[PDB]
This record gives sequence, structure tokens and C-alpha cells, in this order.
Amino acid sequence: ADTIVAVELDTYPNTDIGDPNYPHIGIDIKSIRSKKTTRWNIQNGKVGTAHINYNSVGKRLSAIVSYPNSDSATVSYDVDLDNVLPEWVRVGLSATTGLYKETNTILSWSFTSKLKSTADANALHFTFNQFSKDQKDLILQGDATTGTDGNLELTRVSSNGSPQGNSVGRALFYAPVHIWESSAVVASFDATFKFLIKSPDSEPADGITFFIANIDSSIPSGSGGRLLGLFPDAN
Amino acid sequence: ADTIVAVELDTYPNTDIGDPNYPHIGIDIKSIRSKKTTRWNIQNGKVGTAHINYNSVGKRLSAIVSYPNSDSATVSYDVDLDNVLPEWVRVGLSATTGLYKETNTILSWSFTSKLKSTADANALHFTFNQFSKDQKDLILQGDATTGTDGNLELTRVSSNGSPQGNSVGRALFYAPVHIWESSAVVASFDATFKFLIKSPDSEPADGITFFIANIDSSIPSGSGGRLLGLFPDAN
Amino acid sequence: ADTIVAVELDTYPNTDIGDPNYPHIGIDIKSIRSKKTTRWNIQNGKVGTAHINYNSVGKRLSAIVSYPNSDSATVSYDVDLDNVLPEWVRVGLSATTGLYKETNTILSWSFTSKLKSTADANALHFTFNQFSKDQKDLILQGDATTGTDGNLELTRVSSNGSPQGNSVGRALFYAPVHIWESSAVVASFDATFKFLIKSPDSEPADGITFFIANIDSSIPSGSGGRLLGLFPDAN
Amino acid sequence: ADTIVAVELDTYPNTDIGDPNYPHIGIDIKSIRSKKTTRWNIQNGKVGTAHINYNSVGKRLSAIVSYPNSDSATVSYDVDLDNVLPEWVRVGLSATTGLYKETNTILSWSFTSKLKSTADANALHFTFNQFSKDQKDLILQGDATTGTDGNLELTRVSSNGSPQGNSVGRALFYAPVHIWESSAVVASFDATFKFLIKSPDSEPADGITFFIANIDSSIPSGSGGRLLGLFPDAN
Ligand SMILES: CO[C@H]1O[C@H](CO)[C@@H](O)[C@H](O)[C@@H]1O
Ligand SMILES: CO[C@H]1O[C@H](CO)[C@@H](O)[C@H](O)[C@@H]1O
Ligand SMILES: CO[C@H]1O[C@H](CO)[C@@H](O)[C@H](O)[C@@H]1O
Ligand SMILES: CO[C@H]1O[C@H](CO)[C@@H](O)[C@H](O)[C@@H]1O
Ligand SMILES: [Ca+2]
Ligand SMILES: [Ca+2]
Ligand SMILES: [Ca+2]
Ligand SMILES: [Ca+2]
Ligand SMILES: [Mn+2]
Ligand SMILES: [Mn+2]
Ligand SMILES: [Mn+2]
Ligand SMILES: [Mn+2]
Repeated sequence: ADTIVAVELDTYPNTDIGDPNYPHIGIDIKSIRSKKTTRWNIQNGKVGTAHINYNSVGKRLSAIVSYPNSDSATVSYDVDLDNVLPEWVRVGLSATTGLYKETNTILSWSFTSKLKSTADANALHFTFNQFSKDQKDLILQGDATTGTDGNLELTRVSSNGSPQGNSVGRALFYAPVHIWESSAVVASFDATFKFLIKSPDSEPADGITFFIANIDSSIPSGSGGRLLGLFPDAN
Repeated sequence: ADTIVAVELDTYPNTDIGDPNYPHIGIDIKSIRSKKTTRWNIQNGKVGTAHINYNSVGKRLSAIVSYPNSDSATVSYDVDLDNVLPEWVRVGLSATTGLYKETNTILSWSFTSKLKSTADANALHFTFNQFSKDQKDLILQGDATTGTDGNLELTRVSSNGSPQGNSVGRALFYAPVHIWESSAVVASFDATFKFLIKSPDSEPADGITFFIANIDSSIPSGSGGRLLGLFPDAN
Repeated sequence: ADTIVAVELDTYPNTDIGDPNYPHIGIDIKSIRSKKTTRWNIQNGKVGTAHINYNSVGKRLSAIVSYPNSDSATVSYDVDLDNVLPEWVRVGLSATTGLYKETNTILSWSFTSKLKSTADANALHFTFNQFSKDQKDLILQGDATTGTDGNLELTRVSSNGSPQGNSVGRALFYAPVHIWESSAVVASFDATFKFLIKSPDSEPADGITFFIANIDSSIPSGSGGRLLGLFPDAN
Repeated sequence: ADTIVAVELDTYPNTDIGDPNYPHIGIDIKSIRSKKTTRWNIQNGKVGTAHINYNSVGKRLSAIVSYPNSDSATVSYDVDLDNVLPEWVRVGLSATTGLYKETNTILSWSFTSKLKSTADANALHFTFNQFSKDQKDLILQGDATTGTDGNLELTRVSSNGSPQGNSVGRALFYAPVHIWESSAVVASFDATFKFLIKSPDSEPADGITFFIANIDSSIPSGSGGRLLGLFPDAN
């Protein structure tokens, strides 16, 4: 089955499957049940920015989410990604809606990956500060589309700008990413994306994710709403 | 047919199809007949480095090739790549052998591409300082292989290290590259690679190329030897 | 005397000292009389962005200035900066006002410099996306201040936000920049800055400059208004 | 007094002041007595590479040191550098010798620093892959010299290539570095350097350091040998 590592911007408390009782950011290691969460004060309709960082020396996967002028939310978890993920992965963003909804709009997305073994590390770096209708270097899955106002729309939003329920969508970068190998000395990656989460009715759902998966990964069956498009069950 | 822009490290004078009468670097715009060439003193069996640069403001495509301690060879040509290439391309290295031969060994390859329209340019950057036997982010065509001594071998070299005749090989980066669009303000790219050209008998052939092509490009039929794997005829 | 290379955003036609009869961008090589100019439609009070690029292979210094949704203005000039500038320089922004005025406000400023001689080039890169009141890595000269709304104010603006006449100001990066040497193979630099030019009365003056100078350079006497803070006379 | 954070490549066991009884890498937080050490198998006369990384989200300062083909040594320590260092610092390398000696030769040194508050982080990046006799962007202190074989020699080495006793030397980058501020959201830095440690007699001393200090820092009196040029006492 897929091997998934993710940072989840979890907008909807699913307390029956281990969510804390408040919107949160979490680190997910091959399970929707986050290994660590921090309370996240989502600001409806504002543009937020997420930064994620890892290196094989410290073996600490960190994420921070912030809005303008507001306090940040940070979460970290000590995990040896070398032992967890395959040597070759694809990187991506995912989002879902359920009975409740939200725009899962991505305004920009940047990613850097380095793999060392003399400074001769191998590196991959990409930055989308703007998305075009034909984004050939993105693999779109599910309901995700590109082009609308130069944005990446992970979940189904009707033409009026209203978000739809029970949507799922993902975008993976086209090239595969080399994140470890047998001989490896140091590896590190770094990811950032700006997002816009708007929900009209009382509360939004279900969230946005930055994730790392085996190269052939696609939306698992049953992965909607609270499973953020990454996992088939809630184990 | 393919749309090809290339910088050729032309090791073998094909004077009957417009080569100058000496090894040369050239800028090729949709023809093997270089728009501009400079004399290039190849040093058999040495490691050389090539740097290529372009931006849409100056509209000048430049290349320099150098060996340690030795004088460099530089060539430039004013060309509006916006008007010449498609908006989406793939980037690559090619090499051939003919009746004469050479190792077309690539030790490293780095590439940067930026596309602007606030500093929010889109960017792609990759660096192979080392090639592994399974290089999933490279599309190998023809006789090109990866892994041997951490190198990219574009043309057929027998296990002993001897180069074979009438070989052709190319490697293109897996992700497509966005190099222009309708709205574009500025675009630029930058490429560098280290290569090792060894030939035992008197003189080598045929050369190495860095090239930019339509995404679906493959080795055209009839493109061996003097056509460096890029062109079907010598027009 | 100082050795100055600059890209000038010349907002005020000084036709008596060789300006064209319209606001323009220009390339200045040790003289205020631009070696090449392009017509520039300044948009009062809008945020514009300038990109400048050079490399020692093509020997073509280019600049582009653009505003949102509007056509760009581009200018290029073939010049061998190796032969023109000293091996060690400082890089900076300058601006002036005269009898007419303008805000010469800098919102961001990024600069990259590379010097090569194996990919072992030397490099300097800095980015100010925000300026703080105590910007210790900037050398402020003349009327330039830092901090106001996170901006760099090159020329005197009164506390109300109104620009003052006969101001001059420059900011140079604190570290010296190594842009060539005897052994050099390739060198290149790249600079970008976002600026805000507002003038209330009919027309603004005098302009903004990105420049490269000998390390000890300061505002020459007599360099105000039309001499943009770079040159003592109009030769 | 100076505020010092450093990663020490400690070649000589000073067990009387808390060193483990073997050469080690350590993380030093305002004391020569390392907060954490790892055993380091130094290879006399080989070229080694050190990588150091920190970010304000994970608050984990990591270092790895490796030689070709050999196992690496890694060390980490959870420390909130925001609370420890001043907002403005200088970054540098230091080295010493004592009764025993070693070449403290630096072949290359690269450093990246980012400070965020939209992707508009402030950044400083420099890379010396080669040092020239007149390195104007380095502040040399003590016995450190630049130019010899394109290398940075931190401690006194006689013209023959033999290392001298009771030497001390440091090099700091010329520009000050902005590593935090009141408004800050995220900060991170990253440093790498290649070094050559050769000692003829039985064992070398005393070590090499990458350090971060208040901008005006200089070699404290009494800081030789085992105090690696950073600290006046061994507290
Ligand atoms: C009733 O719950 C549904 O709606 C919530 C919120 O959208 C989801 O978390 C969940 O998976 C279901 O799809
Ligand atoms: C006889 O010519 C052949 O050999 C030379 C040198 O290899 C090639 O340039 C050419 O295309 C042919 O294949
Ligand atoms: C009368 O001219 C003055 O004003 C213009 C416009 O500001 C400047 O160009 C010039 O140098 C003088 O200072
Ligand atoms: C006797 O000790 C001296 O020599 C060792 C090894 O060089 C140093 O650690 C120490 O500071 C002294 O200078
Ligand atoms: Ca949830
Ligand atoms: Ca030829
Ligand atoms: Ca003028
Ligand atoms: Ca010691
Ligand atoms: Mn959750
Ligand atoms: Mn040719
Ligand atoms: Mn002018
Ligand atoms: Mn120690």
C-alpha cells in the first residue's frame, strides 16, 4: 500500500478518530492519527503560509503555519524519514471536503530537496508562484484544477467561488524526487505554500496537506473528508 | 517535426555540411549548421566544463567551454528563443559517435529556469552531481546509461571503458520545463555540465550537446554521427 | 575618481545633457550620458519592478522595468564589464530629486553575483524583502533611511509622505563584491528591486539607480538632481 | 562579553575541562564545555566536510562531519538560538593549536541565512569555493591568512607546509548577519565547509570551529589551544 508522510492543516476536529478538539496542524506518519499536533487558529478567508523543513542529521520534521499579524502555530516530531519513506518519492498537496466545506485554494508552492554523498549534493528545486491552466509539470488527481485566477484549486469549487462538499483533490510534482540512497551522507528538504481557506457556513472542512508518497501514489478509495485524501482507513 | 535549440561541443569537423575546419563549440537553431561557432581546443581525456546562459531581456544565447589551466572558448548568438521554441520544452544532453569515437561521459549536470510575470517568478532547478543506476528523473533515449562510476554515459562504451562507433544517446529531465507564456515579462535559463571526452585513435567524434526540444522529442531517425542525435537531415 | 556602472530609471528628461525627450531607462558606463536608452512609461504612484542581468560570456548588460498589466521597457548594451570595473566593487541603489520631486521608495532589493575559475564558483546572494530601522548590512549615504513602513527611502520624504526637493541618497551592501579576477573563467550578476515612485505635482524627478562602484565610493559633490548621485559632472 | 554559539571539530581531548576521552564534534552554547558531543574518527591529512543546520521551528542545531568512504559523525542539541544569540551576529571559522599542532586548512566555506515575517524572507548567502590573497569580504583575526593554494589557513603554517604551535586564527564574513528580530516568524541557517587537518607528530590539536558571535567579536585574550579561540576561560 502507499507509504505516506504528511503535514496536515486539519480544519475540522474528527475527535472520534483521535483529532484534538480544535483545528490543528499535525505531522502524519503513515496514519491519519497525527504523531503530534498543535492548536491552529484558522482565519476564515485569509491567506496563510505554511513552512515545512526536515534534514537527516537532526531527524526532526517541523511545520509552522502563520497568518499576517497573528501568532504562529508550530509542530515538530522526531522521526527518521530515511527509515520510513522509500528512496524515491513524489511530493504533493492534497485536500478534501466532507459534509462541511472550504475553499482549498493554493496560491503558491515551493519545494527544495537535497541529497549528498566535496559539495556535490544532488538537488531539486521548484517554485510555482502562479499556476497556469495547462500546468504540465503537475500531476493532478481527483478534483484538483489549475488556472483559475492563477491558483491551484485542490477541491471542487463551483464557478461562483463556492466550495463543494465531498470533494477530494491532489497535485504531485511531475518529476520523481530522490530523497535517500544506500550511500547517503545527508539529506534535507524544505517546502512552503500559501493557501486560502474560505468557508461560509459556520465551520470548514476538512483540510489541506503537503505530503510525501511513493511515486505511483493516487487517491486511495475511501480517503475523502477526514482522511484528507491520503489514507484508505483511519488506522 | 521537433523544434531544437542546442549548444554543440562539436569534436569532429564535418566541413561538407558547414562545420569549420577544426573542433568547435556552436549554437544550433533548428539546424545542425551552427548559426555561430568558435574554435575549441579539445583536450583528450581531460574533464571539461560547459556553461550556457540565456535571458529574454538581452536575447543573447551564450556558451563557454573550459579546461583546467587552459584558455576558454566562448560563443554567443543573438536569438529570440521566445519566438523560436514552444512555451513548454524538455531539456537534455545528447551525444553521438560515427566512424570515429569518443567517450561521451557526463560527470555532472545542473540547470536553472525562471519564468516571471512582485518577485513571484516560477522556477525549476536541478543538479546531478552524481548519477545512480536507477535515475528515475531522467528520460534515457538511445544508448545512454546511468550509474557507471556515478556517471552519465550518453554513448555506448564497452565494459572495458572503450568507446563504440555509431552510438547515439540522449538524457532529458523528467519534468517538462515552462520557458515562456503569453503573459510573460522575463525568462531566463542557465545550464552547466562537466564532461569527459576520451578517444584513443587519432581523433574523436562526434560531439556532445545540451539541447532544448519539444517535450515529446526523441532521437530522430538518421540523426547519428555528425547530426549529434538532434536532426534528421543536415539542412 | 569613482568608476561607475549603473542602470538608471530616469524619470526627468534632461535634454540639454543628452537625455531623450521622455522618461527612460538607461545603461550608464562611467557617464550620466547613457550609452543606450529605452522609452519608459512611468506610472505615478504604482509599484514597479526592475530586473538587471549580466554575464561575462555574452558581455551584454540588460535591464527591464515593468508595472502590473502594462507593457515592459527593456534596454541592453554590449559592454565588457571585466575591462570597465575594478575586480572588487560595491553594489547599491541611488536616487535624487531636483527642482521637481518624487518618492524614491524601495520596497525590496535582491542581488546575486557569481565568480568562477568543477562547479566551484564563488557566490554572493542577498535579498531584502523588508527593511528594518537598523539595517546593519547596508551602508546608507546622503539622505537615505531605512525602516519607514519596512521600506528603503533613498531620498528625503517628509513625515507626511511628501517627497522633498534637492535630495540625494544611496544604499550600498555592506560586504564588498568580488566580480572579476586575473584567473577568471566566467562571472555573472543579477539584480532586482521593487520601487514606488509617487509625485504630486505634474512630473517627477530625478530618478532611481542600481549601480556598481569602487568599494569606497560615496556621493560625489555636485551629483544632485540630474546626475542621480553618481557623477560629479555631466560629461 | 562575547555571546558565542559554535560547532567544534575538537581534535584534542581536554578531559580535565570536560572533553570526552577521544576526538569529537560538539555543540557549544556560550561555553567550551560542549552541551553535546559525538565521537569523531579524524583521518589525518584527509579532506573532510562539515554540514551545520538550524531552523527556529524545530529549534534543533545539528552538525555532521564526514570523510570519503567513511562513516559520518553526527551531533544535535535542542536549543532556542532566538533566545541565546543577539538579533545581529557575524559568522565565522576559528582554529587553534597548542603544545600539539595541525594544519587548520579551509578549502571552501558556504553559508545561508534566512529571516521571514508571502514568501518575502530576507536572505544572505555566500560561497567561497576558492580563497584569494586579498579576500576583502573576510575579516581575518589572529594568525589567519588567505591565498595560499587558494585556501584559508586559520592557524600559522610555516612556508614549508608545517603547522606551528600555539597559533590562533579566525575568519568572519564581512557583512553582519540578521538572524532574528521582534516580529520574526521563521529563521534558519545552514553552513558547510571543507577542511584539511594534517599533523605529523602523533596527534593533532586543537580543532576547528564554525561559530556565531556578536558582530564586534574578536579573539578573546587567553583563548588559545583548548579554548579554540572562542572563550576566555573554560567555564
Ligand atoms: C459526517 O462527517 C463527514 O463530514 C466531516 C467534515 O467534513 C468529515 O470529516 C467526515 O469525513 C465525513 O465526510
Ligand atoms: C564517414 O563519416 C562518418 O563518421 C563521422 C565521424 O564520426 C561522422 O561525422 C559521420 O556522421 C559519419 O557517421
Ligand atoms: C532646474 O533643474 C533642476 O531640477 C531638475 C529636475 O529635478 C534636475 O534634473 C536638475 O539637476 C536641477 O536640479
Ligand atoms: C598542555 O596543553 C596545551 O596543549 C594542548 C593541546 O594543544 C591544548 O589543548 C592546551 O590548551 C594547551 O595549550
Ligand atoms: Ca480532521
Ligand atoms: Ca561535426
Ligand atoms: Ca534625467
Ligand atoms: Ca579539546
Ligand atoms: Mn487531524
Ligand atoms: Mn558543428
Ligand atoms: Mn537619462
Ligand atoms: Mn571539546
